[PDB]
Amino acid sequence: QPAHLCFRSFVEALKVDNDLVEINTPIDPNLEAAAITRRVCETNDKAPLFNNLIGMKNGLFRILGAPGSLRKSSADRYGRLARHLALPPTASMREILDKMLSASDMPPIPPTIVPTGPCKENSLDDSEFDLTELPVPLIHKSDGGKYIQTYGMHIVQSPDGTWTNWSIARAMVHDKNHLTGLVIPPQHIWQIHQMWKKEGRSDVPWALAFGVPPAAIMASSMPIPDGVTEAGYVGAMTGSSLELVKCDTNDLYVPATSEIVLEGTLSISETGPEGPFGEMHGYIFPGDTHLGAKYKVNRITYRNNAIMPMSSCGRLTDETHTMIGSLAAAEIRKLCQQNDLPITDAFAPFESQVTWVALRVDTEKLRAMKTTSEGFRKRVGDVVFNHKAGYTIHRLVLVGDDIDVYEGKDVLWAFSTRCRPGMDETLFEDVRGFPLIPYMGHGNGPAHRGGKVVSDALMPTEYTTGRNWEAADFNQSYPEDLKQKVLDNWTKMGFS
Amino acid sequence: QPAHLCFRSFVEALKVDNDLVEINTPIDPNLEAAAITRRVCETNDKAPLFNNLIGMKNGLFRILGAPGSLRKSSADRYGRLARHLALPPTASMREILDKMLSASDMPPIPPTIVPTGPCKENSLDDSEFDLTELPVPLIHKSDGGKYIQTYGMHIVQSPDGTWTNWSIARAMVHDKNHLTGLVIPPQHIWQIHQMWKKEGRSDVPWALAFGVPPAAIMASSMPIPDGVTEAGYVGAMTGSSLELVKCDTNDLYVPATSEIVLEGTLSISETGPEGPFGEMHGYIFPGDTHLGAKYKVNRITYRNNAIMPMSSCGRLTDETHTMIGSLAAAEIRKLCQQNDLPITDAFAPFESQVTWVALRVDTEKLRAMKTTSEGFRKRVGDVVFNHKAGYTIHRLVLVGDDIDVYEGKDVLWAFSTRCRPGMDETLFEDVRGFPLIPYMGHGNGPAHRGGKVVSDALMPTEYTTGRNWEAADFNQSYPEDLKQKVLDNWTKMGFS
Ligand SMILES: Cc1cc2c3c(c1C)C(C)(C)CC=[N+]3c1c([nH]c(=O)[nH]c1=O)N2C[C@H](O)[C@H](O)[C@H](O)COP(=O)(O)O
Ligand SMILES: Cc1cc2c3c(c1C)C(C)(C)CC=[N+]3c1c([nH]c(=O)[nH]c1=O)N2C[C@H](O)[C@H](O)[C@H](O)COP(=O)(O)O
Ligand SMILES: C=Cc1ccc(O)c(OC)c1
Ligand SMILES: C=Cc1ccc(O)c(OC)c1
Ligand SMILES: C=Cc1ccc(O)c(OC)c1
Ligand SMILES: C=Cc1ccc(O)c(OC)c1
Ligand SMILES: [K+]
Ligand SMILES: [K+]
Ligand SMILES: [K+]
Ligand SMILES: [K+]
Ligand SMILES: [Mn+2]
Ligand SMILES: [Mn+2]
Repeated sequence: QPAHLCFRSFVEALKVDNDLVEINTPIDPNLEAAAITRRVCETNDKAPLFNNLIGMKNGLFRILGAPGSLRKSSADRYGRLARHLALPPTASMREILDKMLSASDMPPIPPTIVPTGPCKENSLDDSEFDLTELPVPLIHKSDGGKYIQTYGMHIVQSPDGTWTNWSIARAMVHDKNHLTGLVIPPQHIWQIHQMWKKEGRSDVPWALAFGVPPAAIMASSMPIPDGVTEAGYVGAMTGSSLELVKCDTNDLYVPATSEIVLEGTLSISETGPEGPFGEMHGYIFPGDTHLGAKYKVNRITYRNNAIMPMSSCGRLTDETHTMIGSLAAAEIRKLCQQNDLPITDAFAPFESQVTWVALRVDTEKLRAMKTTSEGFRKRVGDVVFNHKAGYTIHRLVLVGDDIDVYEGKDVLWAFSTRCRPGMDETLFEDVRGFPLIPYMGHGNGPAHRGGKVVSDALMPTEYTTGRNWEAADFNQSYPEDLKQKVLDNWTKMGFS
Repeated sequence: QPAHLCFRSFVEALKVDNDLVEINTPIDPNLEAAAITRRVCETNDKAPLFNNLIGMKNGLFRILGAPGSLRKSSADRYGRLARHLALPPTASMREILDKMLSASDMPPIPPTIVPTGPCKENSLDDSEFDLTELPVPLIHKSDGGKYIQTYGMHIVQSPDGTWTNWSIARAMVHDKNHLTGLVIPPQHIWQIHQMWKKEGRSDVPWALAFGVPPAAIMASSMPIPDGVTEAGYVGAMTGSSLELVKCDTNDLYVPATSEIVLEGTLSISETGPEGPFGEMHGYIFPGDTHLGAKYKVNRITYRNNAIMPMSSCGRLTDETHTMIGSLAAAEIRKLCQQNDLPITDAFAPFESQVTWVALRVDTEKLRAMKTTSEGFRKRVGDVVFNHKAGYTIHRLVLVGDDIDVYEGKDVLWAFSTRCRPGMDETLFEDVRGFPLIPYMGHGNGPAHRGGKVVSDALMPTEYTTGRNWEAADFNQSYPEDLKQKVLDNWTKMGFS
């Protein structure tokens, strides 16, 4: 099966790409696997495949770290993400994001039910497994539990059956047959959970599938609209109907080639201790445990020689930057355009810890609007900060056509030089805030409200008559013929 | 003579360091010299020495570009600056800045008058030179003149004789015997000029010396206090009295080994067209010419085979970043400490286009102050933004002890994650602003007032009981023995 449709094939692809290190000697899931993966992510090294994990038994499990992290070279920097999507390994971020958005103006392609698949090769009933006995990793030394779930897909369905959501939300082992995790607004797992809670009759049927089709884990990480079934979006994106098999103990459907599947329920009444966890912004607050959602596991099914993907998240650069930030930016770009805003491109700079999004403006269209900075900033911020796709983002930076938003150096240059602090900014205190940013949940103000800003790095004439400067750089401050002469004589003269 | 005391020896040092490219074929001062230098600065390449400049005659002049720019390797990144100061080429920014501050608690060492020096080897009187005939460079294609003065030292003295100031301020050729340039508040050349204007009796005696002792051009670029004669500060810093010779046509004193010396007057009454110029923030606004100060040149003296240093300034990284920003940061650090603020380190991130300064706080001392963010931010901003050393800086970022302010990635991480927009910031609208930043002089508000901010990236407990997190990074999230094992097995396992 193709790499984008089958996680086991994706691992093969990374090998072929010389983007995998297989470690066949014993590695401890207590910190060691995650420490190696952390170093990989901080250095953009090859993805680690831990084939000999201390405590692996009943055939559960090997670990792949850094599945969505960056490669060292500029030419294939985003190659691991490209391999989730059937794209060439040299694909740009713009091409990746365009692929992820493509299904938003296509009919869904619903999944196809098949009678079995690799994920049924082995099973353990509720007398046979113990989650505390599996080689679940301790990812950061101060974590409040062993985080089994960092790169699987939670599957829940609305009570009426009309929306089945696929998403990534963290979860850790509670005891032999339960997990605790985050289920928080405005996320779709929360929205669905609230539907079940209001009905009040039963716990939520649930499954958690690890090592799903790579195209599916990408949509799982993206804030596509409310009420949209990810399976149909991924079908449209890939041009093919995804093959799903029914769970054994409930009527949910999981990808046929899933590495590992947990079946059970998400409680509408029970909670348990969850966290702390070393998170996307680069921090852990030791001891900050709070009550989280509680999951009961009834059954495990899995492939022969199952592989568990793992994100060792924190400081730059890992899946929480490359996927959470970029995919939110993509959805924001679309949102803006659908609201008649002249936004061509959006990206969450990694340098901002993916807390900013830079919005590139078609300034010809802006000029025709005959507006001002104050008005335009307010409009943009009301659209984005009142929408779920804006949830994680606390600063929007508006830039004109000369800036490549996918280049952090250029966004930083424009922000620092074109946006006057205070005057060229609008603060938003009555919007939903993202509590995981330290200055929110551990800060001086309300954890869940405010702390957002639109920073206008458009210069005045960009609203009126057009750009009135040239950059003082090699590109813009010298005529073409001179530039080319310099380049052509560069190494002759003695330069590198 | 040592490299730090003699510009001709400094050029030799760069050669020996394999940090110089000598170009002996003809190079045009109309854009070509500056284009090559621009590319050098954008790539951190070796400094260019143009030995065969089209239009060089009466022995005037060769050009050295990029005298204070960065080298490619991390180990000697600041080596060119180190060579201005007798420091090892691996010197850190902290050691450079400490050397530049060292004279601030030493007695001055006044200069020594000597009867002649290399700068007297040749002369041209006012019937023999024509500034329009010299190979003065056109540095950026849209510049409003040929900027002769980008790395020389203006020398002016108070009417009472008690303060002689050395500083860099730009100037361009007006006609055969005049320059125009910037003379603006709160700069010391302006302060002195105002003294002469109030006396109202004569033009200001002036000299402009190019290719001065490297230690002298560094102090020329630093905002040491009002009323302090740079020659005595540089004497103290270097531990030696600088050797000066009297001008021929006035009673000012210039470094004995100066490459080129202009003698004349700065008018107290006349102005002429000046600019535009491709400036430190990365911009030129074509056509933005304004009236500037006017200089009359009466005499030129110069060394055999004179070399003119040139800054081809603009986008990162050149002398306007490495020297203006870092040296202002140094002076700010001292200022803060002298005002009883618990600041250990300061640096202007290059990523901010040197418009920010990050201030590292001794948080043990902060805790003893039993204060709050609001109070502390106001205190810091009142001290810095009301002082000349703060003039160029529009954002101060307060960070705790874990952050290395000389590492832009780390400052950006702390700013983005620890400072809540609005709430954790104090805006300053009634302070002097820096008009050359585009969002000031070409922005939406007053060019000369306001637009400043203190951004507090201290977390709440840093004021009270101490840091309450660990980073989610390899360094902080894993025990020492594990880290060392990982490192020791890194290349064995198959990583880079
Ligand atoms: C890629 C990715 C996405 C994480 C994530 C991680 C990764 C690796 C982790 C597992 C390492 C740690 C935590 N994360 C959470 C998370 N969203 C959330 O609500 N809680 C989480 O705990 N997300 C983001 C969530 O997937 C996106 O916001 C989706 O838009 C959610 O899908 P939905 O729109 O269908 O709700
Ligand atoms: C290194 C450096 C410093 C420039 C500078 C440049 C460089 C290369 C240029 C030449 C390429 C272009 C312009 N610059 C000006 C300038 N200060 C100023 O008032 N006007 C200028 O035009 N400075 C900064 C000025 O040197 C510092 O602010 C000093 O503190 C001034 O000395 P003072 O404190 O004695 O006034
Ligand atoms: C290396 C790329 C690549 C792409 C898709 C595949 O299915 C694959 O299988 C080994 C490899
Ligand atoms: C906890 C992580 C996290 C990540 C992204 C989200 O959109 C989110 O919404 C509650 C939560
Ligand atoms: C290479 C360093 C260096 C340092 C000081 C000198 O005077 C010098 O003369 C050639 C060279
Ligand atoms: C024009 C440049 C410039 C650079 C630094 C300064 O402190 C300054 O004060 C007026 C001016
Ligand atoms: K999703
Ligand atoms: K602006
Ligand atoms: K000075
Ligand atoms: K703060
Ligand atoms: Mn969804
Ligand atoms: Mn001075």
